[PDB]
Amino acid sequence: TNTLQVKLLSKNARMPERNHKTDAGYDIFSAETVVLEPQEKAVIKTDVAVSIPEGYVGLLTSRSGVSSKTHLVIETGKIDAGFHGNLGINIKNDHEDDKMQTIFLRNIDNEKIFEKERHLYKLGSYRIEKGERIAQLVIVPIWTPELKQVEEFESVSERGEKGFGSSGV
Amino acid sequence: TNTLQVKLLSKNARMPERNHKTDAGYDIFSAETVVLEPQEKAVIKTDVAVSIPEGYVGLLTSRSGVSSKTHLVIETGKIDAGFHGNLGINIKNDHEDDKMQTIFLRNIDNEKIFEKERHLYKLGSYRIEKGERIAQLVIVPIWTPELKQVEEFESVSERGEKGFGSSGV
Amino acid sequence: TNTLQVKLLSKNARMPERNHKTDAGYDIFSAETVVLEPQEKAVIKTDVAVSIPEGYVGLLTSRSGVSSKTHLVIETGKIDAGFHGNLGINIKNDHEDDKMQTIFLRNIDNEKIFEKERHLYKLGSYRIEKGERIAQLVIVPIWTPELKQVEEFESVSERGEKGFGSSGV
Ligand SMILES: O=c1ccn([C@H]2C[C@H](O)[C@@H](COP(=O)(O)NP(=O)(O)OP(=O)(O)O)O2)c(=O)[nH]1
Ligand SMILES: O=c1ccn([C@H]2C[C@H](O)[C@@H](COP(=O)(O)NP(=O)(O)OP(=O)(O)O)O2)c(=O)[nH]1
Ligand SMILES: O=c1ccn([C@H]2C[C@H](O)[C@@H](COP(=O)(O)NP(=O)(O)OP(=O)(O)O)O2)c(=O)[nH]1
Ligand SMILES: [Mg+2]
Ligand SMILES: [Mg+2]
Ligand SMILES: [Mg+2]
Ligand code: NI
Ligand code: NI
Ligand code: NI
Ligand code: NI
Repeated sequence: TNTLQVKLLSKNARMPERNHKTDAGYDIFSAETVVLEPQEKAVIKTDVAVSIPEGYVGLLTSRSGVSSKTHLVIETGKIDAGFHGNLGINIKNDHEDDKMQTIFLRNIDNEKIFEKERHLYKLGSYRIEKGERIAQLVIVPIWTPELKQVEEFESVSERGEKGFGSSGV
Repeated sequence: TNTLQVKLLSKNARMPERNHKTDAGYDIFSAETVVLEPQEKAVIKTDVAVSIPEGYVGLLTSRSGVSSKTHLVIETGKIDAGFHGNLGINIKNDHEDDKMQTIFLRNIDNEKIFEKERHLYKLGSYRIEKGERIAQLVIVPIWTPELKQVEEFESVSERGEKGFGSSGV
Repeated sequence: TNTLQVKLLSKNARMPERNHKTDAGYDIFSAETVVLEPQEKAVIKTDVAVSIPEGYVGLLTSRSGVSSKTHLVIETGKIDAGFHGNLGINIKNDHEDDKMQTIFLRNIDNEKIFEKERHLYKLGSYRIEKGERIAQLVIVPIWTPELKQVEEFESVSERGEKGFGSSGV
């Protein structure tokens, strides 16, 4: 089967979309408008549910555009096969709280939003509007075998136990 | 073969466990109790070694529960095939050091731990107990081809060189 | 085909290299020498272009050595199939700006670099030299199906809607 079951949970939800024909992931739309202060953490609702078949995992991960330009950090979520719940974007405004005020909010383009109302926000605060693409869903196959406890492994590897920068830099 | 060789390195080690029948990763137990101050970095030992077969990679990655609730950031580790060493959780308490004291430590549920002894900890400090699931192991297949230097690619793509938010937002 | 098309864009570019025979990723060399202050963000050029075939994604991701030892955080980039552009390492010096001076820069080994010239740098500043391996490219297969809007999914899963630490910890 070359089909994925996607369910829209609300009117605020929008169906994921792939950018180019040969692209890896389906861009994820935010279902809610959230303002994030420096160091603030949140799980942004997408109101989108998927039925990933067995033997596959969905990687709910950040986009290079938003991530490189803004301080919004998204933890790559491992969407289990059969997770029929509301996909949540595990997010954090990783900007430092230097404790000085500003009068502008910052959009996902790192640009200061222009508004007629006068407000005092914390510096580094971001606004994410409903319907904006802040994430993407890359679905990769997995290998889930039966685990086996052993005293020692049947063969020696060229790597051995070497890791964490054992080679040069 | 539908079997993975797992070796326990100590009595503090516990064998990885999959939550649901169709889930993606095997939950990783911590083999040591560590207290992490704000901004502090560590590599937490699991005392668990795996023999991943050739053509596959293990993704030693964070769990959504711990990551969304706490300031503990785990870098997704790429466990090479044949790495027979001690799996280390590349971790950081990404909480800001605002330089004010507290009398409670915070567990992996972001709750303040109750204890009879009186101590002064830094605000944002986390305690990770031995035997607690803070990570998971998702094993995905890989494609390792022979690299080839070319003057130019044989075909043009619809994407071209476009990237880093070349589409909208 | 067991071949990947790699193009070098400049004399500063170096072709990716795999550490061990059975390793997952090809180590990525930096094409430029960059000094990163605390909290500073950048996209480091590699001057290396790849032609990943359809049905695969490249994961431009951090190395365990550099990541665990330094404050340099690299966001795992999802290199689309047919992205013929300059691979950019989405990086950030996630070290806290505590606003105190130092006279040494810090290399990717977290060691203070010795130099005859006297300068005042910010504490937590890192220097990344041209030709140093700070990243790696792990290529995994993907599953890009045709999406389908449904009122409800055809079957019930044992997981259901449970997530974000629904099991224990
Ligand atoms: O979080 C991690 C990451 C890696 N590892 C192990 C698995 C892997 O085989 C090894 C190093 O992986 P990488 O090649 O990705 N990092 P690095 O290039 O720094 O190590 P080396 O120089 O030995 O390849 O360390 C962990 O135990 N935990
Ligand atoms: O770290 C990275 C991430 C991506 N890239 C490249 C590869 C990919 O094909 C392209 C953008 O990938 P994404 O679609 O995941 N991010 P975004 O949606 O912001 O870019 P676009 O809008 O062009 O799709 O940039 C890098 O060179 N380095
Ligand atoms: O960013 C995310 C991450 C996960 N999820 C969903 C998908 C997955 O099936 C579920 C939890 O995934 P994990 O098993 O990796 N984390 P955790 O172990 O904390 O949840 P549980 O205890 O329920 O397994 O939550 C999201 O919606 N967004
Ligand atoms: Mg995109
Ligand atoms: Mg789990
Ligand atoms: Mg390496
Ligand atoms: Ni800034
Ligand atoms: Ni930070
Ligand atoms: Ni807090
Ligand atoms: Ni330090």
